[PDB]
Amino acid sequence: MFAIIQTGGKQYRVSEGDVIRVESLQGEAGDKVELKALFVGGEQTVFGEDAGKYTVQAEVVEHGRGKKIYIRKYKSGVQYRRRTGHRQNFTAIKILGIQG
Amino acid sequence: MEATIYDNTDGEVDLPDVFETPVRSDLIGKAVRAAQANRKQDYGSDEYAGLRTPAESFGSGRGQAHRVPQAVKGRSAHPPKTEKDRSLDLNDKERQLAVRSALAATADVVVSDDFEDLVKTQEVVSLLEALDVHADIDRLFVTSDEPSTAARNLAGADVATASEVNTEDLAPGRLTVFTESALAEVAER
Amino acid sequence: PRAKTGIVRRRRHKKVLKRAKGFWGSRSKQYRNAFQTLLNAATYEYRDRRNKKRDFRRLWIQRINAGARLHGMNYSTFINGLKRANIDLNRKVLADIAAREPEAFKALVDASRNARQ
Amino acid sequence: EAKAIARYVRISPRKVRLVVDLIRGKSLEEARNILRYTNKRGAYFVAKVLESAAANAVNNHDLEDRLYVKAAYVDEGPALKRVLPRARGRADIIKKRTSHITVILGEK
RNA sequence: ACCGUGAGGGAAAGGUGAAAAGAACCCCGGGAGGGGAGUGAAAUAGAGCCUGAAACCGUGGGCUUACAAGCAGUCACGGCCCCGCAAGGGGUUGUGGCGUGCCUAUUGAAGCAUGAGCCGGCGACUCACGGUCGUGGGCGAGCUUAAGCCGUUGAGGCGGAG
RNA sequence: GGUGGAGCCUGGGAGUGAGGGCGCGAGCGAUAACGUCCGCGUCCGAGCGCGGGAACAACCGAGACCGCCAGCUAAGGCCCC
RNA sequence: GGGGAUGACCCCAGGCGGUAGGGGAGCGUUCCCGAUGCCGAUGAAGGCCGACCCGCGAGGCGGCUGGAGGUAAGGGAAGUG
Repeated sequence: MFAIIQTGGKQYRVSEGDVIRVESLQGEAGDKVELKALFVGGEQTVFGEDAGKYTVQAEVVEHGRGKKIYIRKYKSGVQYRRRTGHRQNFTAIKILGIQG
Repeated sequence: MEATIYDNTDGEVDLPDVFETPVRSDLIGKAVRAAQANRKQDYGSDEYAGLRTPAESFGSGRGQAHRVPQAVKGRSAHPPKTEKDRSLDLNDKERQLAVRSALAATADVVVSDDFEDLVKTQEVVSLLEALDVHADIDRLFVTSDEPSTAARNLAGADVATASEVNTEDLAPGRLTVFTESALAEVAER
Repeated sequence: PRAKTGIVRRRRHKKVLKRAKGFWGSRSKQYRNAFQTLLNAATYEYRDRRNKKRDFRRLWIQRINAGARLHGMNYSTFINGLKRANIDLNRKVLADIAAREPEAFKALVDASRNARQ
Repeated sequence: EAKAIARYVRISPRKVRLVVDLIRGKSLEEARNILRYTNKRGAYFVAKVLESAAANAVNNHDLEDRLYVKAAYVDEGPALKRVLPRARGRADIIKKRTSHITVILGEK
């Protein structure tokens, strides 16, 4: 039950274990929703084919949660009488792998 | 318009153009300031303690470094100069203007002259029953040429007079009753 | 007029203290070199922040080599037939899988081999 | 379990410490003999501490002989700021360092 | 208090409790000081006895430690240990990557140039009157002294040399 | 004038008023110096912080708003570290 | 700059290394208002610890501490960091 697709980047090797995902403020919002991500890594039940072979079909996952920058602090310093600071940004909605 | 005359059931009088107008906050506040402003007092850090004694700023060469600033309980640094001109005098025209538009704000209640006679704080209790309210809680005491006696001391005492009462007095978020020659204050206005 | 900055500065200092995980015996509480130690720690880890992805570049580069080479051809070659490509170009997770599913990769290798000769 | 503790003790935090470090997590009796014929100062002091500890112990915290020391530690405290010769100029003190004596008596 | 011959200099030390009811007696001990018992709302409130943090010394545990460099570390991964915000983090680190402290003043700074041994509290662009340009706002002629009077709050008003 | 975005005057608030490094054209100077003196470009400014040339501001590439497990190239490299 | 409802949203342009230094904007600190403001012995404050908020200077909040406070939803003030 493991396939490898890709999305506005790689973030890939997935199936059902919802793998937290990049921001996509345009289709997200859609709570429990279905969305299509084009393949290019059909590796399933011991049979694999070209990523372009794929580039045709793919899958969908269920848009599921809004993940708020898991904390990570940025201390901006340089001997150079330079000190400023900020915490993360990054965030992403989680979607569960819907395989087809 | 609606200038309601006390003694309730009794008549109505008119709100003049003066108070009428539309309101000037920046200024109002100004008034306020003017107020506490010239009122405050002042403070200071001992000239003597601060520059009194004899300091032997231990030469040099010896492993150290130097009555002056920065060791302890003394010096000050730039203290509550008893030497600091506390006043703040706004400016006549400014000020009165203030009491003015402010009062307008007050109009947003009409002390019928007769009242300058009532002789007892319990009597106050009375007129009170006559028109109580939270605005009442605000409550400001105004007579018009020499105070409404007893009225002057109660869970809200004060008694300005037809001449000599001002924003300080009550522009400050409150609500009230001025006797008609107090409307003579109006005159002042 | 009173400026008992107290409670205050103490506070911050403990602050940096928390900054202070456990590190070298001593800045461990070095209420100052502490602070500094921090400064550097920080700029540092910044530097780290961008670095990392590269280190990986390589990382793959190698697991990678284990495989490309394994079959019988270097990254010069792979990269080339590979780009002959068309409806497929993917480098990261490639190796990962040479590992993960022997065949998958295999295949990949094939088609590519040919991509070339 | 019950213990032995004495502050305002006038002694070598350190040396004191070796004393205890040694009669250590061990038999009441046994270590008792340890303070008994062991050298250096404190030895005494310490053995005292023990005495009070076990007395304290079966008297009102209670099975005499099954007791030993379950832990022992000393902590330095108020100092004795000693004013010695000026730098034939500026005094130079040295602090006798009062010592805190604590030991655990617990049965077997 | 104290260095000064002297003229002179000139500290630091406040707080337990509601009120002592401040600790009979018993217990080890030369004793102090430690254990019980009684106050008790607590005495890890107990007599220099409120709140009593840091520096720093101790006592128990987790992990970690003898072919190894460095402050530091921090990015990766692994082993073992805890899952009071559990299939994710917590702490610790073996290895491995990359990595010259911090501040002054410098053409130029790891610095072997300076600065600073540790922690906690003090500590340095202000006020006043002038003047100035910016602007918030009250009239364009605009504006106020000294004063006189009015004052729980104690109310501002009137003063028209300038 | 393809440009796009600097251009000008009026006024408040400024700093530094002594740098050096390179290439080039002169001085001087033994055409000597990580010497100095002016000049023309840049450089560097305690961060013009990354790459490299070992290591090395600082000379070749390069402009660092922020995204660890993306991709194309500089200069510079690809027997090994 | 193209509409903006107050937000905000969208496109691109468009950069955003930075000391002296010049301009905007916020943070907590002990005070004066309690601009028709008052919590607390089932804790004021300060302390002791923390895998929700802020770009941040800080917030909140929950746990344990300790004996009495003092806050101010908003402006004013300064022996402020």
